[PDB]
Amino acid sequence: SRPQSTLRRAITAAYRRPETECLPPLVEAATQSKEIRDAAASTARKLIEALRGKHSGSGSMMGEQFVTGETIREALKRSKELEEKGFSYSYDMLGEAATTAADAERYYRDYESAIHAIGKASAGRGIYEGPGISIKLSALHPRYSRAQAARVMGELLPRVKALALLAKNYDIGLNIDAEEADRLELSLDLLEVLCLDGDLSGWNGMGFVVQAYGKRCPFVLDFIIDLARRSGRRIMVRLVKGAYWDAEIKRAQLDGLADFPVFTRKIHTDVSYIACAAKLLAATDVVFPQFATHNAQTLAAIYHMAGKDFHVGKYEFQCLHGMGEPLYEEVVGRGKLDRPCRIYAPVGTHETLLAYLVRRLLENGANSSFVHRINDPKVSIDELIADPVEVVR
Amino acid sequence: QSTLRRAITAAYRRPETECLPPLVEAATQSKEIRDAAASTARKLIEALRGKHSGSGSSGSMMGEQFVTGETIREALKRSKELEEKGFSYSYDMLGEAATTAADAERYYRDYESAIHAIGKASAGRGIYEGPGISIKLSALHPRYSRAQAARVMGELLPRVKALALLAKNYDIGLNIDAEEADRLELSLDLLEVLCLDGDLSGWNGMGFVVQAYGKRCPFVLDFIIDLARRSGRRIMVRLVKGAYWDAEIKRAQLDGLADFPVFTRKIHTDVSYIACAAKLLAATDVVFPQFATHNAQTLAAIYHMAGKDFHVGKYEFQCLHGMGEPLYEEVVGRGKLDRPCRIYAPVGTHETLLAYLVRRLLENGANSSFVHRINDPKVSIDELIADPVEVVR
Ligand SMILES: Cc1cc2nc3c(=O)[nH]c(=O)nc-3n(C[C@H](O)[C@H](O)[C@H](O)COP(=O)(O)OP(=O)(O)OC[C@H]3O[C@@H](n4cnc5c(N)ncnc54)[C@H](O)[C@@H]3O)c2cc1C
Ligand SMILES: Cc1cc2nc3c(=O)[nH]c(=O)nc-3n(C[C@H](O)[C@H](O)[C@H](O)COP(=O)(O)OP(=O)(O)OC[C@H]3O[C@@H](n4cnc5c(N)ncnc54)[C@H](O)[C@@H]3O)c2cc1C
Ligand SMILES: N#CCSCC(=O)O
Ligand SMILES: N#CCSCC(=O)O
Repeated sequence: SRPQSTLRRAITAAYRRPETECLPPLVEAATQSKEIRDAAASTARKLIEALRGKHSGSGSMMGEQFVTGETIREALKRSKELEEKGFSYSYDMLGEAATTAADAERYYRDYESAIHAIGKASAGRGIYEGPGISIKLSALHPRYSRAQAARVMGELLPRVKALALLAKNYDIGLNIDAEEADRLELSLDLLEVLCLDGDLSGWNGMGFVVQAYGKRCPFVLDFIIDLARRSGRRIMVRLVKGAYWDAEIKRAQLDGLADFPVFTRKIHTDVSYIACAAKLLAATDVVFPQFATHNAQTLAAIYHMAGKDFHVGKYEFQCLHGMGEPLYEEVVGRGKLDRPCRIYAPVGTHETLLAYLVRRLLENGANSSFVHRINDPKVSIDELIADPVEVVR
Repeated sequence: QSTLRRAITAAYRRPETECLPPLVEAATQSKEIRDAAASTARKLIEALRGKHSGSGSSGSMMGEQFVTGETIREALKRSKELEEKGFSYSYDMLGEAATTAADAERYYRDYESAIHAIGKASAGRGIYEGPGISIKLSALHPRYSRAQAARVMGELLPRVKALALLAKNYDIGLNIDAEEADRLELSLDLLEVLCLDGDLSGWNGMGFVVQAYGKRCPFVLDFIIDLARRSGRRIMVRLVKGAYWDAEIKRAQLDGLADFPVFTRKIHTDVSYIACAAKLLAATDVVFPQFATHNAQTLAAIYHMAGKDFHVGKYEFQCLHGMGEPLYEEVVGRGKLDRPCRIYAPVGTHETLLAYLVRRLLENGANSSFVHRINDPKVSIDELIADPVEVVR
């Protein structure tokens, strides 16, 4: 059969599978024992009570708090304080959706210079304890969303390979951010080619994001875990819910779709995230799970799902600069939960901030978001710590 | 179809360089007016920079700064303080881009109930001294942008007419907000039908927004001014720059068009606004101009262009709730410029607030926006009072 025919066919089959058909296997995989659910509820209650206690009871629209620096040099200087406490960083040179070849070339050079600076700052700390970088493929090919995959692939692959080689040379992480649903397939084919490229051998810093609001998420994870097994690379896998929900809904409506590529009920994304976390936690020999979330209930659920055995390098949590520090200050550190957290740290100016800021406003301003609900007087602590899997079981 | 309508259609995507010369000419003011406006603008900006207005005051992503109240009853109670200072209100029941019949029906009921509450609160103060309402056509039809314009107008017409008749019953203003460029034509056709409908005779509260960032703006104004003169309806015309610029640019780039329906240089929109303001000020016999802006240079130019004769009902300024009060506190009242300002006042829950908030983020966060520059230490007062015609190059 075609290489990985079964795994690839499962991804394609899920693309726009009816939401009601996607959920039952996820609900079963996300169901935890009463004993774990009770312990997770107690942990989540503590995290929320601490969140407010140290921040005047609270759980800017201009978003200066979302950018760590205007240049990589400035961002690296401002990272020392939180690294001393046990946080790590992943730097994001802001910029995406290149419209011209010159723009894509400028973004490439920004990433290249950033890797040199981050690699020097890492100073041999390696991919888990030291800083890394995150990149967006849409920054590196003009009209990434429009051109045929063969053209986008043949030009993008040498650029990403060159960046990955530099990250290998400094032994830092290099993560491919996940963007719109229609570019998942291309990005995953690129990940495969890089993981099978012998020039990158011996480096486990290649990382890839999977969005749990997507119907393909568990099948993409199956493909990635199998790719790790056959390539010999321990792939870093950032599990997120997803940043483009409002845009995906609008696009699917304009595409005339009867079934969308993302879930439309928020708790279905929560169930998908927990089910996918269970899959990742059973594969830590071959992937490095990175649980990106600001939701204290999700965090507590995974913390207890992962069990008592932990070492740095097994898995980590992640958060966004300007959103997650108050929560993760109750997580990192021996007297807290003793689990590491990597801060995603945007670097740039107003000329590159708006697209990211809009996604942050849609995240922070939505009534369904944990970060909004924690400040909503109508939402009880009972509701914040409730397991969403029990709502749909 | 008419000569005036043909001028609108022909300008839809006219090359930007061809649009500018007639706007530059019409926006050119005499030396005496330019000097007086520079003095007034400097005074306003010096007062603004003693305050803490602009983008830095936009508050948190909860959006609290931008919403007047959760319900119309709450919003009406909170309007008394500013109404006695010389402000009026236009209430906006939040909600737009209905995707289902149920949603469009709910938005209709919200508008209808707001008209009854606003009309009772107006208590015979009339369309200039008393409060009004603003509506979005996309809230009232479930496929406003995705169905044939002819059919959309025909189903929308009875709903808008019913709301207009209620507004006539109480003698309040009812404004149709302007949305995306591809719906200008439909909304203008609806305005014409309403202004020729004898059931609405004797009421001057019908209002309509025109966006100066659009290439069709001056020609839309010529059509509306002629419609007012021939119909005997003193149409309230809200002149704005426009709220959807980023979306219009992205849509136009995707559609592969060489010439967009909006200007692409901010200074061109500023020139267009002043040119269109000159056209409206020459037509105050037949239309009621409403100059919506937070830009102190734009305001000062219009104040001087309008001349010394003023009476309530000649024209007014307008601002957005949570953005315009610092500037307009230097305008309303007998100790200031003694000109009225109507506050656009959103009403609704946090859920319905989100889409409006995104447009406020794009407005407040853009380095080119007056409200951002007023706080920017790199921007001089000299630059803020520059006359757009003298700067365009
Ligand atoms: C370090 C880090 C890196 C990230 N990288 C990426 C990336 O590369 N690509 C990407 O797309 N996202 C990425 N994200 C995720 C995104 O930016 C948001 O931070 C995340 O989705 C919020 O989830 P939460 O668990 O913190 O919050 P929660 O409030 O628990 O969940 C909110 C999420 O639920 C989803 N949602 C909301 N409404 C609905 C609905 N009606 N139906 C279904 N789902 C719904 C959306 O995904 C929304 O963001 C990243 C997040 C972090 C912290
Ligand atoms: C009471 C009120 C009601 C309004 N109603 C509507 C409505 O119904 N529909 C609507 O679309 N808008 C409406 N607006 C306008 C919109 O929401 C913004 O408030 C307004 O455009 C900001 O203009 P300004 O003169 O305050 O600021 P300025 O800073 O002087 O101007 C900013 C504006 O310039 C334009 N612009 C920015 N960059 C560029 C560029 N590169 N090229 C071209 N133009 C550019 C945009 O229109 C932007 O908003 C309304 C505004 C007010 C105050
Ligand atoms: N969050 C995150 C990293 S990728 C999506 C975005 O940039 O918002
Ligand atoms: N400003 C304004 C009223 S209409 C456009 C929007 O709602 O942003």
